[PDB]
Amino acid sequence: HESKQSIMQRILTVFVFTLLIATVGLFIGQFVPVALMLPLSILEVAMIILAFWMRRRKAVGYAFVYTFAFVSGITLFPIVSHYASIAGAYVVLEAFGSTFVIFAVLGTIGAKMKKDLSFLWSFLLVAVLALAVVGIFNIFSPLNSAAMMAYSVIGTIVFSLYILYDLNQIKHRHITEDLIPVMALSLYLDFINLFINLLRFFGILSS
Repeated sequence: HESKQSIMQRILTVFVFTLLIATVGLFIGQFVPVALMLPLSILEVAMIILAFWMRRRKAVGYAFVYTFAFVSGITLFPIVSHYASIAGAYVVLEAFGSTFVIFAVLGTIGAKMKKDLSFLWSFLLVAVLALAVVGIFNIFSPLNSAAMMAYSVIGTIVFSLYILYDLNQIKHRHITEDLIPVMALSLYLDFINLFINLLRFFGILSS
């Protein structure tokens, strides 16, 4: 019989594996010919939309989540390479570093705090959808640096709050073992979207 603790530990274990697998994917993605990379603006907003779409009470399996992590890692190279090119490759380390401690701190707080943050659910969904709208607008009417920097600040706040919220709800809600992959999937998309936002912000800032 599972405990709240074991279920949490299993979700976090899967989550860490998704990060490792995405990193392998990122490494492979460097070998994709430029003429076979999707446009930056399309990839950036695709991850936001995926963050929304994958947030369902539907039991996806480990195969989907791990494969998703592998392929999204491959497809995130053009984003990493773009911001590296305008600001140096060190900004990739900076962005990852910041994303890591933010997730680590907010996830720990969310999972340990007594307050139930469920009321945030509708606010957060609206916010991510708003980020999606702007990301789509950006495709057809490119935002300038100042606007894109402000876009990344909002996104940073939204996904940082989602990390606090997600770990909190994993503790507070009834999470069965079959929901383990989909929970880790949401954490992975929290991480990658926060990373994209911070990468973009710091990239543009030091460009």
